[PDB]
Amino acid sequence: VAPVFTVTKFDKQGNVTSFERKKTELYQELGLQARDLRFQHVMSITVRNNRIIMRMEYLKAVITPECLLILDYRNLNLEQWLFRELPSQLSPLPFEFRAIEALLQYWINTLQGKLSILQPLILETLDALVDPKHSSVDRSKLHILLQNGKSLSELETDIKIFKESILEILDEEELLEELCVSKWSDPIDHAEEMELLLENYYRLADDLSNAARELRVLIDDSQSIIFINLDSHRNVMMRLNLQLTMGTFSLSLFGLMGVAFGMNLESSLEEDHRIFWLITGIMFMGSGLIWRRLLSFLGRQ
Amino acid sequence: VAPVFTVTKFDKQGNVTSFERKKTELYQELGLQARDLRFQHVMSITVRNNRIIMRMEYLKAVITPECLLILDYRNLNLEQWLFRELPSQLSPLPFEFRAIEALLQYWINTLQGKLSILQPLILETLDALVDPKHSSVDRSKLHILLQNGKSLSELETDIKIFKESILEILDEEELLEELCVSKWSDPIDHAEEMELLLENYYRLADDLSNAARELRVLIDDSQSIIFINLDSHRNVMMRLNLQLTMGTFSLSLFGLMGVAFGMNLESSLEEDHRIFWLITGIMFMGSGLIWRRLLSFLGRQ
Amino acid sequence: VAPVFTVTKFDKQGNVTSFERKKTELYQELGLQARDLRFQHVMSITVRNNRIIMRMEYLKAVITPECLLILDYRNLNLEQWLFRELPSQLSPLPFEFRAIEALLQYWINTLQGKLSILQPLILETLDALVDPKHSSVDRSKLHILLQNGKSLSELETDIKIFKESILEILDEEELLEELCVSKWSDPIDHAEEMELLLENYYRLADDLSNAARELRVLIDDSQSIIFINLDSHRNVMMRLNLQLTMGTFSLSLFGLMGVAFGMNLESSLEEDHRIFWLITGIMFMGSGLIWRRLLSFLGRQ
Amino acid sequence: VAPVFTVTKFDKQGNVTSFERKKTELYQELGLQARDLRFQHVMSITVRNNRIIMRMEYLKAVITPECLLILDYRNLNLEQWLFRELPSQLSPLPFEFRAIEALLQYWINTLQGKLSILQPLILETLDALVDPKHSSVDRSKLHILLQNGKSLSELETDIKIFKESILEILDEEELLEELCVSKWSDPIDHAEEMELLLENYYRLADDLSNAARELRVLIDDSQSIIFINLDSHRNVMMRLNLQLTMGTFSLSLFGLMGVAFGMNLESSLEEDHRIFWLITGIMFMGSGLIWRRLLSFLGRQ
Amino acid sequence: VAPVFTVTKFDKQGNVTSFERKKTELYQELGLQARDLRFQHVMSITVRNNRIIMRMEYLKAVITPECLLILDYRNLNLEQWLFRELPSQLSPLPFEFRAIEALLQYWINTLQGKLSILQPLILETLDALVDPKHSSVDRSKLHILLQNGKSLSELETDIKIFKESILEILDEEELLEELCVSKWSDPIDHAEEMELLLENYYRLADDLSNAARELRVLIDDSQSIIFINLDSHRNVMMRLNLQLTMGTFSLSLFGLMGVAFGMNLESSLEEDHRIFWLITGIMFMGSGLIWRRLLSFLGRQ
Ligand SMILES: [Mg+2]
Ligand SMILES: [Mg+2]
Ligand SMILES: [Mg+2]
Ligand SMILES: [Mg+2]
Ligand SMILES: [Mg+2]
Ligand SMILES: [Mg+2]
Ligand SMILES: [Mg+2]
Repeated sequence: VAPVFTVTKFDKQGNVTSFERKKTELYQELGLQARDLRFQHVMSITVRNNRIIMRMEYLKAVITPECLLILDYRNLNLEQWLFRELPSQLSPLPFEFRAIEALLQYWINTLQGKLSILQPLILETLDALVDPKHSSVDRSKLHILLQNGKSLSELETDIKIFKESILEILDEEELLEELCVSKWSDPIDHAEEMELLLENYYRLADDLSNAARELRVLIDDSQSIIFINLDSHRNVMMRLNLQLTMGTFSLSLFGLMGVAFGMNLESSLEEDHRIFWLITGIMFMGSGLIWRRLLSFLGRQ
Repeated sequence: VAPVFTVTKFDKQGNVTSFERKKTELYQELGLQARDLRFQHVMSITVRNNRIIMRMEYLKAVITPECLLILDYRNLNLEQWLFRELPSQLSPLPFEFRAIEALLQYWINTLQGKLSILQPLILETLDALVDPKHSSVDRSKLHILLQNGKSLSELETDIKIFKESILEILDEEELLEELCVSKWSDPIDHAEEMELLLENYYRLADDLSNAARELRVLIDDSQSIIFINLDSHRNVMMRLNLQLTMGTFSLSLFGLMGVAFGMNLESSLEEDHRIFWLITGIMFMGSGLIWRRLLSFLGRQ
Repeated sequence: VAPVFTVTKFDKQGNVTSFERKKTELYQELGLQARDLRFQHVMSITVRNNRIIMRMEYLKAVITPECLLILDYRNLNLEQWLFRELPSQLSPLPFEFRAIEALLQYWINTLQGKLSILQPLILETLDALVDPKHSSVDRSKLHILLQNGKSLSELETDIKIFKESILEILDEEELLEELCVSKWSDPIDHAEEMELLLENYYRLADDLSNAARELRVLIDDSQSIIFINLDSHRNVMMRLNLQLTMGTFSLSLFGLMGVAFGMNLESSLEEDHRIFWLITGIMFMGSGLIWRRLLSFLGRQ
Repeated sequence: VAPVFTVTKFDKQGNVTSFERKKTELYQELGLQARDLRFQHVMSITVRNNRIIMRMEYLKAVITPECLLILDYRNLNLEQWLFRELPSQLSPLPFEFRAIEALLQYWINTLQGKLSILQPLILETLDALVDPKHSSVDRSKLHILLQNGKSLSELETDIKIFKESILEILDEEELLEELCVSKWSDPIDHAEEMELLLENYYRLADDLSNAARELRVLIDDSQSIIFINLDSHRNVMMRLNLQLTMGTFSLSLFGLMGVAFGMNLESSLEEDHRIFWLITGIMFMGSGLIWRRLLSFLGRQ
Repeated sequence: VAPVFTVTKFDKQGNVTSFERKKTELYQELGLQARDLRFQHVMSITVRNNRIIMRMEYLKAVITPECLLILDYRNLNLEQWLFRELPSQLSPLPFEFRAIEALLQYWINTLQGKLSILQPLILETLDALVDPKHSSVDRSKLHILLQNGKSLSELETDIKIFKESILEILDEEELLEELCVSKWSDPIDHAEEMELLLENYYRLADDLSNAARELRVLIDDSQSIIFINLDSHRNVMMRLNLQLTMGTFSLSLFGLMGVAFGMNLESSLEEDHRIFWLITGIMFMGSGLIWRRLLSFLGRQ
């Protein structure tokens, strides 16, 4: 079966149509070729035969002087935007300005929503992790943080490509003149308006990129602080363990002393209890003094 | 209710007025449109119909040949600057130069104050943390450091956008000529003076950026030194624990020897005390020698 | 023996020939010199005497207006591409466009295959390592990750050089005109078509580079999370060891007490069992209380 | 009291004068204004009314066709350079070349001295720290390293601003022509000589920057090696502690066995010594075998 | 004594001479001044009075239309290159091309040799370190790695300066025309040949730089893997130590129980052996059960 395109068409007045059409018929209707309607690039804005071709991550659009076409809209939850919002926007400037503004605004709003969803989750996770009241931290939250960081990196890449394309178009004026397809087809400055639009969207994308970068550096700083806190807790607990081990060693030493003096043999000292009491007292007090002196020695270090 | 703008107006002589006006009335009074007085960008300097439009993080200003307007000044502690300092500054060069200089100086002073407040806190916190006399470090100070680093990153971003805008205006001369709205409205070089102003403020911002970068790298180096100190303390305490464990092991070994020789049974050796004394002496001295030899073995490693 | 080149030649119609020829004979047949057919650069696209010379990591090609030549194809598993696919591609545009498109498509497909092979292995390895259910991680998987990261870095370098060469050619128009060797030899716009080709391949390479960068940053984040998890497990186990050591210390203390009270001597207390039972009970309960109080003290920290 | 400038003046012949003068009198004597002699930038080279104004970190200079002036030289140990070296340098090229060369050479020599002082200290400290013969490292040396790294970062920033200013002047030719104040005031190529001077100093600064960067990367590598060494020592000592703990556990186990068999009760086995000797021998040998088997088990891991 | 230069001179035919000459005599023989033959820059290529002046790290060369001069060749093991290889290379293009090609080829070969020597040592050291079969790693190999990394950084810097100089010359055409000193002195395109030479050497240097960068990133990844392996071994050994400590604690607990029940007093239970056997059996089995239950509790965590 020959491949087909599921297209939805918007007119100047805002009227909407939807259908499916063969690629060859689409090429014949327009002045394009299969080389153009291939959509091999993640982000692209191009002009061919007075027709504008735009592609986002998943949005494919063709703009003509008298109509707009969205291709492959099925299974992408675009119905609300297509059948409820776009007609209002499209209903003195030409059609190209309105269409380009609508598409760019949609993409920018999508990116803003992504960032606004990502920010609070990361902030809450970092606030929970940095809490110095716990010697350990949860790991499910760490996995969540990793996934959200991956999503943030993808968002940063998308913003970067958006800005790159917009700036590449802005620098040259030939492309700016090309975007005015209506005047070329059927011959106030259009160039100024297009420059204003592109500059506005470029600045918005730059703001988003700065916010994402700030979030990433915050993540890194939080990771470093987490490392420091864990190391400090380790050192505290090891100090306590050493302090207890000193006492254990002293106790074992004097227990060996007592055991050796208390063998089941003859020592010529079983007829006196004063010696026994003296040994008990001296062993206990010496345990105490040795423990204290070892504590002081550790403190000296 | 229709939206309104809370505006304060400064004249050439420095006279001050304040009121609220509908956005449509503002647009009609000037030659602008709602597309311009939207304020969608964090930092922006633009020119439209011989009117300069400036926006900072929270400062919104419109400059005309004969007046200046500050918009949305309520609840921003700007009263001291507006009603005490600005009139003196505004009271032979045209009005645009004075207004632009005042606004840029205000923003630069704000950034300088932020940096001057941030620096000593971070320096004191790092000095306290780096102290090698403690095996552990406080965590409230770590949280303070994290918050101040976040603020520092935000300040760096603000300085970056400021410099970017200033340099973008400086490179082109068409924008420099545009800023001379008074001459265009009613036709010594203005371009040289504007270039001097913008270059001065750009250089000040560059100095601030360099200072912030130095502070950040200092923070990173301090973190690394903290890690090293904690690891060294860990190793010292573990060495001490191992040294004590050697003695504990030797003591336990010879205690087992004594216990085994001192069961409540018959060993055919309970009639002699010389053997008992010999066993006590040899067990103690051998404990000592084994402890010393294990210490030497550890030292060999 | 004089050096030779193992060449395979493709004609306009797609006919294929293969043989070996002396370098001097090759130079004489073309208008080149040994200075050109030296192949000292990993990636290179050049034009000499209306002949295009291209080199990839291991692919060496010479393009003329009427023929294409691939050099040193032996022992490189290029037979499938040479004798099965290329003739179909080469069978209204001139020959240079088809040849360049074929070579660039081959290289791009090779890079895409490399990346598609690398991605799932790294993802699976990282997913296995990040599993927080294990206090330790395997090391063979770490070695695999290291090798795959090295391969990824090599791939990134290759993509970078590809993009650099393509962009260097695109910026200038003299080189674009040079690539149209057929028109120069024997005098619709060729420049536009060549620009489209190069821009398409540059954009594809940029997408690949972005994907590789995302993978690398993911690797780094996974490493950090692994460090954090290991430290947390360390702290947990050390806390448990300390808790057990407290009880061991208390038990040893009261065992020393009992041993001291139970020497094989006279203590004037062997005629009463109530004292013995009291000592047993008090030593046990005090062991419990001291253990609990030390646990509470640790909890206070 | 009106502010004043402490100035020292050098003539063409090298004659020296020194005094203090009011800022207004200085402005009147020259053709400048207070806007110029403000010195708000850390590093600056500018030209105003055929007068060159230069500022370094602490050096302030004004160059005219017939004289040189150094401002605010008190309490900066500049007496040796001012009254011993500069007159010799200033005594066929015009005065501006000599003055600029002198100032730039002074600054470059200062930076070189800073770097030459910093290098050996850091190298010695790193050599001492990296010594793998110590399980721990000193902390005073770490503080010294931190301070020297801060100084190195400041030096890098200074070199960067120096290079930026020199290159900004070099790129344009209008500024190069401006620097030839003598010819403009009273109308072999001066531009070539100035370009040579600036290029020479730019190259020297670039060399210094490269050296500083190499030092910094060396510091980072040394830090990583220190971390690795500390971790290895930790692991070694923990392995030894585990080996000793195995023996302690076996000894305690068989000591419990002996104690249980040696209660102060009736066991119907006190009439035979062969059983006692057998128990002693078997407990000792089994202690040995269990210790060895646990050692082998650890080795298996 | 006046300073002198130890020079070796090559003619067009390849004839070689060597001697020492005063700097003033050298300046007089050529059309240069002491300002030129100062050699203050690590890497430099310049043209003065139809004479080319080149300096590498330690190679100093002056090229004229009719001769080449190498200065300060003593104690630099350059005899083999000077008296065995260079004459063959120098024996239709002018002399400047041959001389420049020879010098650049020498430098490139030197850099290639450095890199080829450095690579295998680092690879072997990293392969030895990454071996996961050892809980610890050697430190002499770490010192070797540090030294080789320092050398690699120096090599990268040298390659960078080489590329910077070559590209700076390539971008401008005035310098390219300047390098053709022979035509200027005594008036096929020379510019094309010089561009080809410089581009070839620039590309070779770029390849070397990419290789060095790959090596450095490999080093960093290996360091991270080493850290991970050490941490995993630490955790394993700590888990084993905890498992042994559980058993030690249980054994000590029940040993205290036995000791308390076995005091040298009256307990009204010395007339029955069944109680003694029951206590022994229950203490042993309970030791086992408590050890197993603590093991399960640890496993739960
Ligand atoms: Mg993506
Ligand atoms: Mg902000
Ligand atoms: Mg490679
Ligand atoms: Mg400074
Ligand atoms: Mg060097
Ligand atoms: Mg660590
Ligand atoms: Mg007894």
